[PDB]
Amino acid sequence: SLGNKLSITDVKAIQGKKVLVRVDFNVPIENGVIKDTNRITATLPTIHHLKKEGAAKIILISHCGRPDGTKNLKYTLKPVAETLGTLLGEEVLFLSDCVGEEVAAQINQAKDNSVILLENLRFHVEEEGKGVDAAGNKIKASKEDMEKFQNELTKLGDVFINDAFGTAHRAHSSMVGIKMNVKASGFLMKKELEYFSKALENPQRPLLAILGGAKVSDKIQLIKNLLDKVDKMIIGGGMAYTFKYVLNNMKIGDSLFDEAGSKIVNEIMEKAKAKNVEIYLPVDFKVADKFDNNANTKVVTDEEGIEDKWMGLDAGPKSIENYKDVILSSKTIIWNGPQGVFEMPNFAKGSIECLNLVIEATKKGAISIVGGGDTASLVEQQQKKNEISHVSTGGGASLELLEGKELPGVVALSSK
Ligand SMILES: O=C1N[C@H](c2ccc([N+](=O)[O-])o2)Nc2sc3c(c21)CCCC3
Repeated sequence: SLGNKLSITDVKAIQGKKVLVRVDFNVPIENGVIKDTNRITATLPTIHHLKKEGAAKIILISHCGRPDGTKNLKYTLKPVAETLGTLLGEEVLFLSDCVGEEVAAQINQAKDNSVILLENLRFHVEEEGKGVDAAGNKIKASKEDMEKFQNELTKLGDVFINDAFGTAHRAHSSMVGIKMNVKASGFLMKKELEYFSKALENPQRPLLAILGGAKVSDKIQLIKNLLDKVDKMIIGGGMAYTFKYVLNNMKIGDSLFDEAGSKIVNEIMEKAKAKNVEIYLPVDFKVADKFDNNANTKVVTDEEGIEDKWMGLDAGPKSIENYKDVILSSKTIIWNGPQGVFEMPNFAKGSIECLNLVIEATKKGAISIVGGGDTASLVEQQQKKNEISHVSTGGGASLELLEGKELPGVVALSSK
């Protein structure tokens, strides 16, 4: 279950407690300078809530870069402590390690109600469970090593707040080994769980999945899992040409073709029929004579097909008109994939109309969730993030969740 997890807002006893908070501070750092502070800014509602509620100590644990289980100062979290301090308007204590008596002494000696950032968790092979030493030899933590490290992290505080949904798909020590009585989601994790639970667990129906992207192969697990949940599914973008070729022997010219994924198309269609799911593939396409925004273009239907040396780059006008009834009649929408080469403005029309229809359905009461990177990029480029119910920032964890995979960091939270 996703929606029955204890959240930071449910936690009554915070005043005077040492609160351990797992955060996502995996930010790009160039010569000690943080190039993108968004992940740090995103944690401010969690930190402020714990400050306002009077926690004795706010102890932040995280990782960044690729230390691979040994201390590698290239991936030190020291600059993050400086940046966070500036954003909070107070000094953030930075510690050289994340476990041990010295760390415990420094935390206890620190000013009441203050924020402490401990060193990169992944400097310890026990965080990921395996790594590579400096020489390049594979290293592995034994069961006992793992248990010791997790007991050392548990000893840091009294209450655990997991605000790193982006790592919750990993069975890592800070995700599954912090055995405090209260283990609750932070504000970021809380919103991720609340909206994915709304979408996948007893949703307001019809439930629609809008899938898109270049290939079929990397989306097989996602499609098959969503066919167990949804009422309707739009399949678009570059992956649609493989479907058109297999199902209708449509000529696709030089359009993308997924050789390995083509072998699975019938299984997917057979599963949608078995699950009583309505599939909506495009029936026309905007075709180009070159892979370029300034190519000569025209619209071709799925009956005409695509001539040799031409390529389909976006859904056609009839396909776009077909989105209206499908999207506007849906009460829950999970969108994971643009419907064309949106990076090229002339091939963005299908994805933009899809976005406008999703916004309209949301305004009328539908719950809209945007899953991954490219769709999130389109929403950001169009400046419409405030018009979608939830735009996930979970990256790999969001994709695993939608594929129906177990999220060990979510499983490890306390129940409500
Ligand atoms: O790299 C490519 N991706 C695009 C793509 C992604 C999504 C869609 N869509 O049509 O929606 O098409 N389509 C083609 S043709 C093509 C390429 C791509 C590479 C060079 C040869 C011709």
